[PDB]
Amino acid sequence: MKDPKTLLRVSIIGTTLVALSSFTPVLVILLGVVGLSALTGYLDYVLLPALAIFIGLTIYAIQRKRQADASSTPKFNGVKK
Repeated sequence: MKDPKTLLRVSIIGTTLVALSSFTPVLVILLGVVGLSALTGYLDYVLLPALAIFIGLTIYAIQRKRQADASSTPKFNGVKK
């Protein structure tokens, strides 16, 4: 009887935004790595640490692909804060 239509609507709206802000931030790490490489001059590796990212990210979609229906985090899985 509560009919939490708009109540549930706020999660998708706020819940859709995490992934948007959480997907771009990776690109920043590479430049910093390169920046830090100036110190250790290991920027040569970059190609390798990037393999980890492609392996890590490509895998991540798939986890979201099965959950894609779920979209938001499972109701059972949550924290106090």
